[PDB]
Amino acid sequence: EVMRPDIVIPTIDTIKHEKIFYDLLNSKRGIILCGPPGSGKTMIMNNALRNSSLYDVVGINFSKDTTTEHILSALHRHTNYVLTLLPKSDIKNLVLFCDEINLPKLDKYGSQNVVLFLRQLMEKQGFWKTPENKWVTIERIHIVGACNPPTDPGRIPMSERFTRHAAILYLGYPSGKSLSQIYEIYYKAIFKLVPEFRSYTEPFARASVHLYNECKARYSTGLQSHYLFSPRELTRLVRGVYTAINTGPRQTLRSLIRLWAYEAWRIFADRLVGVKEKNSFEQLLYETVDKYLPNQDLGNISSTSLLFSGLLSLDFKEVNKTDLVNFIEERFKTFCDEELEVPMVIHESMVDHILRIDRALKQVQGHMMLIGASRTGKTILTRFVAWLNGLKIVQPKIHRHSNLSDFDMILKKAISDCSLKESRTCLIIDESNILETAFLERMNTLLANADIPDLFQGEEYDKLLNNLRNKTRSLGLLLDTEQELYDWFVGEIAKNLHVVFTICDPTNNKSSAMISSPALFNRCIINWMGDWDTKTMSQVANNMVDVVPMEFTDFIVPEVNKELVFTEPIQTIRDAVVNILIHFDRNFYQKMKVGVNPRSPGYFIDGLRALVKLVTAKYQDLQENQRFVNVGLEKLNESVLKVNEL
Amino acid sequence: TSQELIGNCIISSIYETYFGHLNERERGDMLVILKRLLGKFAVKYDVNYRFIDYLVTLDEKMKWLECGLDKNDYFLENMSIVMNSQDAVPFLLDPSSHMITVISNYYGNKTVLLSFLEEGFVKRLENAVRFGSVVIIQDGEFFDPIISRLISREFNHAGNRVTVEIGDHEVDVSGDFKLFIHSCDPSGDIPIFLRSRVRLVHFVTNKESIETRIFDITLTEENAEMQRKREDLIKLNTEYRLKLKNLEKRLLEELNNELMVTLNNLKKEAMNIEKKLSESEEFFPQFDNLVEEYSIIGKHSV
Amino acid sequence: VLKWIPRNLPSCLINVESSVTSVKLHPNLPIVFVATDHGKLYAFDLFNYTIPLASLQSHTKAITSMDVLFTNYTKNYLVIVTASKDLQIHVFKWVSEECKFQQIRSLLGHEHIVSAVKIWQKNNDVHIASCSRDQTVKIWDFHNGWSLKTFQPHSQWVRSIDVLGDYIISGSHDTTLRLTHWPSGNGLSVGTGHEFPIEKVKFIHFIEDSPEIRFRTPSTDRYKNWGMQYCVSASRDRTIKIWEIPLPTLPIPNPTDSNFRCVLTLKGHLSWVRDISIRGQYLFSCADDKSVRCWDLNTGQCLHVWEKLHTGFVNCLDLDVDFDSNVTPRQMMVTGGLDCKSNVFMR
Ligand SMILES: Nc1ncnc2c1ncn2[C@@H]1O[C@H](COP(=O)(O)OP(=O)(O)O)[C@@H](O)[C@H]1O
Ligand SMILES: Nc1ncnc2c1ncn2[C@@H]1O[C@H](COP(=O)(O)OP(=O)(O)O)[C@@H](O)[C@H]1O
Ligand SMILES: [Mg+2]
Repeated sequence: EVMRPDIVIPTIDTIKHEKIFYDLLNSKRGIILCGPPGSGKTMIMNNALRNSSLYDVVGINFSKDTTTEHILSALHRHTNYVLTLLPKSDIKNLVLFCDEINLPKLDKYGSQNVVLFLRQLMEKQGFWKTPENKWVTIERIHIVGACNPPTDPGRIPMSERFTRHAAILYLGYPSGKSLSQIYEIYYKAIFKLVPEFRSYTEPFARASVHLYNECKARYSTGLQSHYLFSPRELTRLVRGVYTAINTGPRQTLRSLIRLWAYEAWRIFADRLVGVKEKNSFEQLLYETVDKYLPNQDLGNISSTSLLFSGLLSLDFKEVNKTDLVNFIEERFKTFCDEELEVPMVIHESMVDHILRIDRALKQVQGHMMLIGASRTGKTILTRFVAWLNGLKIVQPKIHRHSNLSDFDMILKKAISDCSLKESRTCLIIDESNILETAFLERMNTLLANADIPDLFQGEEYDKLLNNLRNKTRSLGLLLDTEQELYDWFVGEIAKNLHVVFTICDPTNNKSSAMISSPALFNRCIINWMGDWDTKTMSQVANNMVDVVPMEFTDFIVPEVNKELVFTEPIQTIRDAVVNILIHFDRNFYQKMKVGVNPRSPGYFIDGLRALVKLVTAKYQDLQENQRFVNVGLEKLNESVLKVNEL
Repeated sequence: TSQELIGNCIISSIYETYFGHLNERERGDMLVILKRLLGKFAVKYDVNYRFIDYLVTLDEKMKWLECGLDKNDYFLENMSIVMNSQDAVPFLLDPSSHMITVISNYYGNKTVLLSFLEEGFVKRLENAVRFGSVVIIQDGEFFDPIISRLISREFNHAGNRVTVEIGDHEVDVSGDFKLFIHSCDPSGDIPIFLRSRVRLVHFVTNKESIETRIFDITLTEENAEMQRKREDLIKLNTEYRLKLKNLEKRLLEELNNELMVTLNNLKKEAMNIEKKLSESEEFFPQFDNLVEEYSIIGKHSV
Repeated sequence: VLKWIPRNLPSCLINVESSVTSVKLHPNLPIVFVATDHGKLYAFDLFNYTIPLASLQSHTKAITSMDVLFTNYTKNYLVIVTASKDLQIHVFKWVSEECKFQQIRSLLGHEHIVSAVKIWQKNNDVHIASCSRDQTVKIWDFHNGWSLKTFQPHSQWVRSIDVLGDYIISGSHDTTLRLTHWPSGNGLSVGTGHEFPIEKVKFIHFIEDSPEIRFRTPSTDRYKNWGMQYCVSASRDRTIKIWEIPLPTLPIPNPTDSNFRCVLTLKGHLSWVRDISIRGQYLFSCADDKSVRCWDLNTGQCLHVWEKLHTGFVNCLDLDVDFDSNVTPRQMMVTGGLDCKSNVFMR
């Protein structure tokens, strides 16, 4: 029951908020909940209205492009016209939950239709109908809303004329004790699967809460704009631990500690951009495990030393590095044989990125958002991973002579293939495929909810529902109501659709709005590959220059500083060549004033390939000249010996 | 000569890849720091290295200069980088839009000029890649992602033939097909997808290039005799090297299967090579003296 | 006599220069025929395996499949059909006296690489089957050397076929099995149930006499008259499934009875299963988990597992033909791995 998003552990803060929320509704007063993005406004909101014997739920989410027509249509499925507007129920009142009311944007004259409509129905107790000029009196229908603070970009500050009629509640973050209790309950539910470790539920929860607190304190927003932490990270940690325990083998204490460390690595430290920050997180994991789980026989807790994968076996267990590398090599050879062919080099970082992408793509509603330098292996790596799991890859062919119609048609085809044909789809979205803000709005609608409602309307809506009913009757499921068909359809879409976002230049404003968008940030899984470190560069260069003859001359090993050589210590000319190429790449990127921008390693790979080809050609020419002069000198020596003999 | 092959290959490959989009001062600074890095890690390079002399021959230089290329060494290096980028599609940045003529003269009638602001652009591009004609695409600032599998070379081998996916259909390729992309506005926004996967070069004229062109012009008109003498010695040395190679091949053929006449010709040729090298050894530092003499004109001009 | 089980260790080991793609057994003499990934066809003696009896390179690219047959004319010899990625199909002949390969003819016509080949004889007429990446299954004649009929049953490329009389089944990359009547050229039924592309499909053949068999016995005189009851498939989803072949209107397909239905599904492979082969009442299979498994038809559970049989993948497996009384079922089994090991199991 840990995958159900409506499961709420009742703590004292939740009960207090439910009580004051009920008291505020019963006073006939609007409610605005404002707080940090992981505070739990929607969760407490839906938990309070779900177990209510007096109020119903009208779940609507506001966007940048929102009109009063959406609100009126959402009322029409729960309200009846008798002039007076009344809910369909006779006893239960109606509550409109409007999530993210800050998202609607002002016009060119600094006002929004939706907030004024809410103010009109919330102060004058009704509204004026447009097509026949009638006043619709509302007598028992309530109204609430939730929003993030307007300090962060994307949240439009809203007029006091509307907020003066609604009581504002600030939902802060839960304290340390509350989080410890909640995830103690969560880990008890998880460890019910493993009965021999029931006594370790409390220290694991305390370790996770301390990890979240330290990660929020250290990696603040001042370093990077996407360093935003929340209890949703802890919930994703619990869900990942469950997903790994459920399909895994029998687990010991060391295996469970390493598994929790792997999940913490893949959730808290996927988005870390610096090597020093990743070292700080590794030290943090060491300190947390030492303080809260004092167990010996624990290996390295580095990212490369924690390789959990279910590809090599029938269960999610910790695989060896060499066997995994061999399996990835053979699978990639088969993939290049059966699909597009590129000359990739298998290094440790690529194996780790394959593992985390495969972990994310195996989750229900598992979307991805990959950030890094160009030519770091994101699109081809996602294609290979989707080929391993059998996901059908759909790539939008968006060019400059395109508009929202072509993108909408591509998305419609993807949705139809996902539902009507029951084929798992891995839609890979690049930042170059998004030109205007409307594409980002469509992607936000697809990610935040499980469907874009504005895509289907009228005759298209009718034929889509007819096809949906035909598909439901084809599988022998007794569904007749429109709500059952619609929520089964959005469940199928949320089950069999994976969207992978590829971002190459996060410094750019378009990619900045792509990352900072609330629907993409709170749903997708960030994976900051960034630029290549010197170890990966050394591995790639050593795997790329070992196929060419380079050791022909004597090479004197010099004396150098320890930190001026990044490759393993120099013994042959290949190590010196690799170190020279890495050093010049670093110097060139440093002296071109690139700043804190990611460094595309395309220059390095192109230089390696050009060096290999040039060394091959030059050594062939030199060997040809050597053979020619040797043959000539031997012939001349034979001739002079014959002359001296006779 | 053999002990200094790896360092020269490293320098030439780095010069081909990294230095496409740098002006002359930054090219010299990066080259001297690369030479310092080679000297630090105990790899021996050529002390008198020159990129044009090492990589391309005199025949290619004469072919480029006859086709319409400028006499500048920066433009010669850029053209050599463009013609040696067999894997990455070269990206030419011409403020004057002149190199289209040079490439057309190099490839003759096989060249086809397209643009990114056309309507039948994609269909004639598919026809050209099916036939195998050299394609030059202008207005590179408005790159259209239809050729994203031609830029990244994401081909699939359909057995005995190679195929690329353009649009919603599979089109064949040819072994002699070459793609060129042309740009005219240096301030245009090149997409990162193309920019990371092309051999971007700069045929621009900068203030350091003003200094070099000022020196070139004052050497051409102030003392033309030294310039034509150096050109004559270079051409004579190349022709004499070819003649010595031909005489060596003839002597090897004679030894394998007259001999005195061939030996006398080889000895006379070798003495002529020695005399020519001795004459040219005492003439090169005069050019360096003239460079040291014509620095104030460059400084005043810039 | 059909209850032979190989021991836990190989009887002998064979060294090859490159990866082994397909292995077949000579049905009269103890000689193996081991293909390579460099197009080379080898031949080793089971008592003298230090040096090959022959080594012929006739394919530019890697050999994809192999199937041998001993000719029965109402002179008798061996016909070895090797298929490869060099766009060609080559038909050989084994010279028993001189231990040499003498090519009879080469068969062309496919637009892409080929995957599997089969050869069978109905009544004094030898035919060679093949499947290719061009989504078309075309068969040839051994004497004429010209194509007879072709058909495209699948949207994507087929991967494995098998033959019996005038019926051809074909697994493919769109995870759908199809059984096509070759003279009619129309698919009788379509398969569904595997989540990954199919690897090897072959017909399940009946037996003459046994105490009890659940998978090779026709349950009715209608099945006996039809001559086909069940078929077995292996695919990249680590599963082996048994399909019941629906019988259409009698050949014209039945809209209400034109779909395969899975009967018994065997699981336990840690990676992709590559090749299968049925012998007696045992379903031998090899996979990519460096192992060879010995399934059982009756109980539906594995009896013997050979863990770590190879360093790399286990590409191909082959045993002797048991269903035909003309070809004796001798007690040798040879496996073929990716790690250049053609292990042979005898006695
Ligand atoms: N008291 C609590 N009990 C259980 N889970 C909680 C509690 N407080 C916060 N959470 C976790 O925090 C997350 C808040 O999610 P959500 O309500 O969507 O935040 P918001 O609505 O502010 O975006 C939930 O996923 C939940 O797992
Ligand atoms: N080991 C490697 N890791 C990453 N990229 C590599 C490796 N080896 C080669 N490449 C280069 O990466 C390119 C593919 O990058 P791609 O994934 O398309 O870039 P992006 O991640 O921006 O989509 C290939 O053209 C290849 O030259
Ligand atoms: Mg929220």
